[PDB]
Amino acid sequence: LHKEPATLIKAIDGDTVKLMYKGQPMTFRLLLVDIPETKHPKKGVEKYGPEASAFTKKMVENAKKIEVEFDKGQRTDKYGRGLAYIYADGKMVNEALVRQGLAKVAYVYKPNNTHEQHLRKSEAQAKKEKLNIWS
Repeated sequence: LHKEPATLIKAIDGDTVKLMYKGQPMTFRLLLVDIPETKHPKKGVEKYGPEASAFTKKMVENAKKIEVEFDKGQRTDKYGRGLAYIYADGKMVNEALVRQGLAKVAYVYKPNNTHEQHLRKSEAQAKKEKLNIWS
């Protein structure tokens, strides 16, 4: 895989960020993670949703640079959102959320599963530390 540059447009939720990618605006869904959401009439604002959303927001707004990394499979989902690992100054946002207990590792769809073990390791540590969602 490779990283490519992108420019932040807007953080939307814990697991959605709008980016300028190759001169086009696009909505990105973070691969392999489920975050509590702020948006969904079903439940409204889930617990840790505001926290997860603020965490992602701070991390990308304060970055020197943002990079996107597509996986080996489908690069868009059925809603037209890009499917990618997002990096802020070299640090993967998807992993940072899971490491802090602000996200769980999603149901995995091969072949979009390249960083799955790495994330699951971070998830086990957050659970071990009983952080946030695991507290």
